[PDB]
Amino acid sequence: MSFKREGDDWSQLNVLKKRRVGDLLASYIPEDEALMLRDGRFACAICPHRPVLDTLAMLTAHRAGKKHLSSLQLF
RNA sequence: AUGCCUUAAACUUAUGAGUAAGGAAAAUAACGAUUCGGGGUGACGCCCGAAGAAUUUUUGAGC
Ligand SMILES: [Zn+2]
Repeated sequence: MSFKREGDDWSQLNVLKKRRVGDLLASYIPEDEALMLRDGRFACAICPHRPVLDTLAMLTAHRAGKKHLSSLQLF
């Protein structure tokens, strides 16, 4: 398996996929807007009640939503 | 972070069937009908019912 690679570890590949999705989506979120918690979750720092969201995919989908946009323009 | 060849590949980016139970967002429905009685609740929530002409000035007691 050294000379030509054999097989693939689909669980670790899925871990890598989660990292690459995270890096991609994170580069479009400015550093003030998102606060990363101790366990790897994310809070929205715009919205006054700080909702906490499990992934960066959910944080991006939240930042699309109308509650966030209304809370955004006040800040 | 170097140019070219058939975007170099006429290669693939897979992840079964169910049981029971939670968390978070998106989306979406409403705002003031006042008091009284009853249901409910630790308490509110909530729910069910009922209802500008009259003594100090400008619409005259004046003739
Ligand atoms: Zn937000």
